[PDB]
Amino acid sequence: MIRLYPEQLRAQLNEGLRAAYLLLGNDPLLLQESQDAVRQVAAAQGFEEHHTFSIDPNTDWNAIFSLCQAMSLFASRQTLLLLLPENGPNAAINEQLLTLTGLLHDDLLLIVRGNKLSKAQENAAWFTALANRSVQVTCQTPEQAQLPRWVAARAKQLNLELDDAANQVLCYCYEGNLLALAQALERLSLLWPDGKLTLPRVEQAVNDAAHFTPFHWVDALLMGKSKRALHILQQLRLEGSEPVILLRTLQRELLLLVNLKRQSAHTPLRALFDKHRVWQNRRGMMGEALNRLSQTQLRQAVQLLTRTELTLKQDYGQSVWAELEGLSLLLCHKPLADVFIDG
Amino acid sequence: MKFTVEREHLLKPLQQVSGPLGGRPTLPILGNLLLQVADGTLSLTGTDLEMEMVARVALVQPHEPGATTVPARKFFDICRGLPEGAEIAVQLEGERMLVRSGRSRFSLSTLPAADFPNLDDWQSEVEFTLPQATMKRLIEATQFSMAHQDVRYYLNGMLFETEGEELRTVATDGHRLAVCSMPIGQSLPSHSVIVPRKGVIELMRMLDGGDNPLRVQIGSNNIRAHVGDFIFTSKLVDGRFPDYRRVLPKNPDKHLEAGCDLLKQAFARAAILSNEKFRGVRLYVSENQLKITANNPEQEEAEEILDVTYSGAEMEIGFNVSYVLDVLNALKCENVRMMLTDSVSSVQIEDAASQSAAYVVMPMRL
Amino acid sequence: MRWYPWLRPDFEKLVASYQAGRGHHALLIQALPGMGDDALIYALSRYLLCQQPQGHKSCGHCRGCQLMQAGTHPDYYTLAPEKGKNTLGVDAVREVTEKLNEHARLGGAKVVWVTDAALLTDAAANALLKTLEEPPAETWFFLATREPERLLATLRSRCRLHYLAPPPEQYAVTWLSREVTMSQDALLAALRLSAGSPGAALALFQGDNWQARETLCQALAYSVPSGDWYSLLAALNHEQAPARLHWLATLLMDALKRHHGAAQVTNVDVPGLVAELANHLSPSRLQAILGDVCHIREQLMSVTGINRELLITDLLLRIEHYLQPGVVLPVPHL
Amino acid sequence: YQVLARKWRPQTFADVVGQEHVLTALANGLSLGRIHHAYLFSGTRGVGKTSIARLLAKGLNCETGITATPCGVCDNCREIEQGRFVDLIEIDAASRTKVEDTRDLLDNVQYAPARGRFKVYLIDEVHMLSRHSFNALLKTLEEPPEHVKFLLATTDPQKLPVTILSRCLQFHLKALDVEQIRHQLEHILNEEHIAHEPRALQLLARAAEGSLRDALSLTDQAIASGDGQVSTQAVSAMLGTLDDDQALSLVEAMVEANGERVMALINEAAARGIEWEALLVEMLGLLHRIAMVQLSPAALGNDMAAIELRMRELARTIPPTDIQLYYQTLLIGRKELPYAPDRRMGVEMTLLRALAFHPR
Amino acid sequence: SYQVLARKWRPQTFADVVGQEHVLTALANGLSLGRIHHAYLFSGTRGVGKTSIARLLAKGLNCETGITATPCGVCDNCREIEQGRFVDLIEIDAASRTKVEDTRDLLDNVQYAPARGRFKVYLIDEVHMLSRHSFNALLKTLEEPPEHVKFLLATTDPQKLPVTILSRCLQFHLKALDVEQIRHQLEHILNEEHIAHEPRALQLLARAAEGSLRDALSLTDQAIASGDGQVSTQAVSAMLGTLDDDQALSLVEAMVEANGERVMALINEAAARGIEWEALLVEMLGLLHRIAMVQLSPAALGNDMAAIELRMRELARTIPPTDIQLYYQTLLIGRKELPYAPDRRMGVEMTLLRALAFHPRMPLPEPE
DNA sequence: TTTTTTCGATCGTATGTTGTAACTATCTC
DNA sequence: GAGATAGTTACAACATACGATCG
Ligand SMILES: Nc1ncnc2c1ncn2[C@@H]1O[C@H](COP(=O)(O)OP(=O)(O)O)[C@@H](O)[C@H]1O
Ligand SMILES: Nc1ncnc2c1ncn2[C@@H]1O[C@H](COP(=O)(O)OP(=O)(O)O)[C@@H](O)[C@H]1O
Ligand code: ALF
Ligand code: ALF
Ligand SMILES: [Mg+2]
Ligand SMILES: [Mg+2]
Ligand SMILES: [Zn+2]
Ligand SMILES: [Zn+2]
Ligand SMILES: [Zn+2]
Repeated sequence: MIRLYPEQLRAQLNEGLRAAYLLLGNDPLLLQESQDAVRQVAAAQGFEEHHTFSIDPNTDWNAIFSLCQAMSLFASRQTLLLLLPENGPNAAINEQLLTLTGLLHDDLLLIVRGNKLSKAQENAAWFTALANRSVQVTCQTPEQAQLPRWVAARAKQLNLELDDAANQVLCYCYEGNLLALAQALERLSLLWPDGKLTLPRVEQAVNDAAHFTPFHWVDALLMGKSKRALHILQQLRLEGSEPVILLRTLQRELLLLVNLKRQSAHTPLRALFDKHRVWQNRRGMMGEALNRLSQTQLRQAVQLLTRTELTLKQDYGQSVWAELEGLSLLLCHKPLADVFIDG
Repeated sequence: MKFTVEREHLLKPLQQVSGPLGGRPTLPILGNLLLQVADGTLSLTGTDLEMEMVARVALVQPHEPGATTVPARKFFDICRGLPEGAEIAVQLEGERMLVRSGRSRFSLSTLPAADFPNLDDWQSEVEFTLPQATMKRLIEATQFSMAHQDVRYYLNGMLFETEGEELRTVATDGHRLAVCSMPIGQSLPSHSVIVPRKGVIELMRMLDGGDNPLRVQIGSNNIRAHVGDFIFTSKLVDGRFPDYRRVLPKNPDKHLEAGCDLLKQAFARAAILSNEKFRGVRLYVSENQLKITANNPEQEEAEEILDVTYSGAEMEIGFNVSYVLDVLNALKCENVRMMLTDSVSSVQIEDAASQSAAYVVMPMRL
Repeated sequence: MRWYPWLRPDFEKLVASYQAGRGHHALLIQALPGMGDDALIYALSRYLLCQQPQGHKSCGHCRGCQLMQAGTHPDYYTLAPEKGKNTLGVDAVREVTEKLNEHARLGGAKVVWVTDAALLTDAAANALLKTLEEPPAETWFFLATREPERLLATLRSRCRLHYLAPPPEQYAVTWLSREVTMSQDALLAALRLSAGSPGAALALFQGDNWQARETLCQALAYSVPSGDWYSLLAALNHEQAPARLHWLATLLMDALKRHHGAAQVTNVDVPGLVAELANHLSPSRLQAILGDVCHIREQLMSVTGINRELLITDLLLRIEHYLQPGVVLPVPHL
Repeated sequence: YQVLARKWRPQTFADVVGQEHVLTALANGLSLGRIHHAYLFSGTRGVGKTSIARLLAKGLNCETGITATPCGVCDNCREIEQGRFVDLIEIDAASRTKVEDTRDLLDNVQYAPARGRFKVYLIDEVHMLSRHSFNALLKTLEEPPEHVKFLLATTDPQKLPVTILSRCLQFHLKALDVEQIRHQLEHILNEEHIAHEPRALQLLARAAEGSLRDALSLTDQAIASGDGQVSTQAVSAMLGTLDDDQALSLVEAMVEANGERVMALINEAAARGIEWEALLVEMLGLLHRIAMVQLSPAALGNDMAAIELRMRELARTIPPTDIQLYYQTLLIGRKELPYAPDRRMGVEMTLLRALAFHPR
Repeated sequence: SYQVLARKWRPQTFADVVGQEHVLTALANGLSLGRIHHAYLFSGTRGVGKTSIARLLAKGLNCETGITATPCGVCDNCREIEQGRFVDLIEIDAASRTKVEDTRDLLDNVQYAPARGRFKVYLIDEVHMLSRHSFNALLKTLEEPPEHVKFLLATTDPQKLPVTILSRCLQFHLKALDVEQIRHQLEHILNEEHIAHEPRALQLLARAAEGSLRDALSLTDQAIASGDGQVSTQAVSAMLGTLDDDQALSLVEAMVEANGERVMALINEAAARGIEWEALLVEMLGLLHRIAMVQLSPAALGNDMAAIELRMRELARTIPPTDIQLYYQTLLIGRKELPYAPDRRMGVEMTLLRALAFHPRMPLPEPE
């Protein structure tokens, strides 16, 4: 199996085609761009007919198998596209894919698009069989650190002069949503044919459409960026995310920090990290968080979390978000007069 | 315990007994059916703790007494799989029965028959026998007036009353009443019972074209009907029923006579523009004249005029056209007699030819 | 379901009423867990559904007895929480009430058994109210509960209450010694922890509960000399958390009793731990910790889906905080 | 056999115990021809809401006419009593809560009554209906047709929408007093030919807490356990009536802060077997009596003469503020007694807290 | 035979409407000028008369004399509207007509011209109960309705409507009626009905109405039933005015003066009279609160209790605020403790004894 | 190199599958 | 040329999956 990235597909396609292609990832923009490039190359090579299906146990595989076995009246080199379910392949779906693999031939070109497969999902007889003659594309949304590089590359590709301040503004406003970034770049290019994208021009034609996850909120809390944490929490509230997931995500890290701080007085930090099986990249952030606050904090935080959970469940209240913001400020280096904690 | 079974004979009774059985078992043995052999017959019985259906098939080859339980789904699948015309040999060998279809031997798990909730002893408070035609006529003429889902649970069924040599079926739902009476030729004690919707509909479904008479026996808590080679047993609501004769209007002053077909056609034509949700019409009755008016929520109006035999004072009455149409269709006669008293009183409908059945409709007050 | 000897008297009373046709249509039996009220209710149901009873005992041969033994009697209804869940829904009550409107298939009585009325939701109880008020003829309702004060007042005010009490401590100890083989102090402590219920002590002995109690005692003995109570979390975080919280509460109460110079103590097998608790803790701190433990146990048993680990960790942290000088202890409120 | 609470249901206004104002208002309204189309009877548990509603329905749908004294013998009255009267539709409002039921019921309000003159919808336990059901009801309740009457009975009027309350005529029943309950019990027992004693009836009435159904249930318990005799001993045993000076001894020990004696008395009481709530109530009563004596020396009633002296001693030693503190502590202990691992544990915790309250 | 007062005394003209002057003036000006919008929303409490005003507007629009702010009330259109029989007044019960199918049918049948009137007025009642799909379907129709179509909406909870629907309508919020207007309306109705009445009975009924005039009419019907054709002060006090007696003020004064014997005598007298204990505590708390308000603002006390005004003012001049707060808190806590007390009378007695024991000026003597 | 949220009861919208009743067409009398 | 039997289409009822609000 040839592993590649969306930035390295044009050269491979120009060099030659392949029996099948697999597109796995999370970002819709890169996936659709790869799909479009592959389809354009196939059409240039004579693939005229294109058919699309969504993988689903409700959907019938008989039609797909008949299409694979059948031959068009006045066409050749058909293209078949399969959209995997968001949850992932099931045992029945795995068996159906294994059956389909045999039907594959030279003219038929299979393109699979779907979410990234887990370790168990990746382990499959059909996947292993096709690995010998398959090209896989890794499509992972770049992190905030990697985002400005991608934005600069996109601006250069479209022949746009983008300033550092404009790059930062675009990264902040449309973090985690590459499709919005691309559409904003297109709109800006249309607005000014000259292509001189100054900071005011971008500021006057940009809206807030960032997308975040609870893990990002917890990481921001650990870092201590109060503004970033508040922005992430506001975005999560706006998009309609249940606070239960946020609470459970924060609970694990809070308890881990409490335990480490309690045990840090007698054991080296590295030994504790090794015992608790923490990620290597997270060790620095964990150490910074531990050194940033003392046992006085991380104890009132537990009280806040318990009170918030009780209010959510027993009372079925609606002030959960205010308590979450207060806890976020408390985790950051803030006074937190402690009347709200109700100690 | 050797049993020889022909697919042709076994097919229909198996489907009949499996009918009431549903996908949801609700109990380990409820899905299973009880198969027993007595003298020279084999009885297959199935129940869901509310209604029981048992079918009997004659046996010719020698056999010995026995009784067991077999799952319905597996037996149905086995019967379906075998080619048509095949002969099935069934034997009892330990806790698992043996089925020998040609050279194919199958072992089917069997559960003890002592745990099957089957009635053992039956006591009949009142028993009789009638041709299928009479019972079918009574059920057809009285079924449409039963309530479907009402707080008054006693109105969710049909009242069967035996009085002297008369059998009476009564149905009511709070807005309309249907009473049907028929002689039976036998003297029976005065006794009234209530049968729920499920029992009545199942009895109607199993009942077919009149070939042989059916015998019905009603006990303290149950009713059992045997027809041909099937017996269906159900239980009763036992919630007491209002007296129908009280509901019937007393001394209806105004009498009207009309033709069934003409009135049916007039009502059908007027209902075209009638309200969809309510289906309300207004009847103005005057000397040898009947005017039917229908209004619509879309401001549409329809008017029709018909000639009848009437000589009383002019009256205006509101009604639901659907109920009147149903009554006319069920009556299925040539001449119809309508008895009414005032504009806020129930109206009775009967046949001029005979008074075997009667209906009552309560007008809508606006 | 075991028939304990001490249930013989009460039965002889209740059945007598049903022999005279004077039995109430709704019986509420109050008994601690392990008292065997379920066996009494089952015996009463068997007698009621029997077609040819032989005095106070079911014949065991009639069709009703056979069906009851097979657990397939059409006229027998039971309301219990679904598998995994710990509550009884409205749908089951509605189904039972709708079914009750029809006559019995076997032409006898209809018995409805509620395994635990305390698990009923408000909607279920309200639905069952009217049916209990005016049940159809030959319909009998049996209910069981531990504390009838928690049930809805309207539901309580339409049932005949029957209270069961455990035998004297000597009889229970003798019975346990006959059944279980342990030291006298251990048996007495188990019985007292069980609020005098012989059945519960047998359950505690049969299983790993005693090992868990020993582990908790060792952990508390280690923690009391120092200020490290958080280490108790490992001993507390478990499915049977309310029982361990109850054990800790009993230990604290025994420590307070010893502080006040009392004589009887719930725990009669760990005098050293009680002495250490009394020596190293003041009465006010003991009372505050006992109140916190009781409140947390009530919250865990009441709220549905509450996070066990977070609550226990917060409780332990607060307990450690209280021991520090100059801390305002809580005061009960109403 | 039918239980007493199900056999002695009132059948006429003459058989209703108490609730004089509601009966008088209904009689005046019926006599003056000012019948309303919506009645809401709100009251505590077991005060005859359903009975009053049924009697009102009988009066409205009597053959003789609209009268406040239904005959009870005409066919309509007999059918209503039996419960198979078509024009009287009794909703549960607890087994039928979904909007579909209410909507289909409100679509059958146009047809005239089958037999009677009014179509009576008796909605019992109406507080268990969803918001949609109430909103659907609203407009029909506001301006229903002439031949339809709505009767509502609830034990929790504050759970209903304000509009529903505003659309109905509210009748607030009052809890029955001890004397009325005792008289009703005596009359019922005399009719049933059952032996009784004044003390047993007084205790049952006091324990009824203003609910007649509870009183009848307790009477049935006594009859079943009393071998068909309502004797004082049986009632006291059932209710766990304290008779000796356990309460006074415990109060004295608690005041003296002698924990050893308090725990010994608790253990002895547990060995004997006593209802803890009754003991707490007795202690609260004794504390109130001591406070009253402190307010005025003549407050001490003759009933507690045997301990009068001792009581007075406490009135001469315990400051009133301490008495109030002990009373509130015992009250709080009583409130939290159900929500404790064990009743004995709750009692012990309350008494230990009271012992620790010593301000001197 | 007699029909209910609420239904009988329904305003059939803008002159019969009590209060709501701003909305009536706005509607009259709009009708006179001719600036008629196609979407009106009415909001407020219960019994304010949103439905009555909607019916009056419908009468005004569809009148044979033309679009007039003062409908004649005699033409056949007005008579039919009053009787609820007009063909061009489509009244929708949104409470029962919640599913989007009904809304789709209504919008499909909205293009046809009216039968007789010059407009086809859709009056949707309880619009807040509609599902979101119904609102979305109604959006565009409200945006550009046919010229001969007018929409009138009424609800009690406008906060749950979609923001777009609110933007697409002219909002009119009715405020609760004051005591004087309710009393005047009740007096006028009773005078028309030829029923004897007393001023204090009307005052009590108006105070118990709490804005909603329909509540006032229902209470008036209850009073008429209780008094057997007359509305007497005693009759009203029997059901509603069981509270508001001089006994509460006497008890408050005795407690302020630490007169234990007087308090005990008052308690005994109240028990003999058969006075509800919770009502007594409520009255004492209310009196303390009003004294506190008088201390804050001299204009707090209105004419409603003018009979005792002087006395109240005296209690404001002498009692320090802190003592009043202490008494209020003690009575509130005693109320918290009342349900669990062994007896209601015993609970009230204990509460008063606790109040006397901690009296700020002269506590009860301590043992020596 | 990877991590999965409270629960019960009630209301509303849209799609797919099965059974029964009503209406139409064809063959034999 | 008409009636009876068999086949096709339409309507009503039931089952499954997904989304939203309040206690
Ligand atoms: N005020 C009363 N007068 C007479 N009997 C009453 C009264 N209140 C309750 N009962 C008794 O309660 C039973 C009926 O219950 P009821 O009180 O009508 O239910 P609800 O709780 O709806 O008021 C009857 O057996 C009756 O004897
Ligand atoms: N402004 C008013 N003037 C006179 N009577 C009123 C007024 N508002 C309400 N009412 C009376 O209250 C009753 C109910 O009013 P209603 O139409 O329900 O108002 P809403 O729609 O605000 O509830 C009416 O029958 C009417 O007699
Ligand atoms: F019948 Al009740 F409260 F017991 F209404
Ligand atoms: F009819 Al309303 F508030 F408008 F009760
Ligand atoms: Mg009742
Ligand atoms: Mg209105
Ligand atoms: Zn038996
Ligand atoms: Zn009568
Ligand atoms: Zn006019």
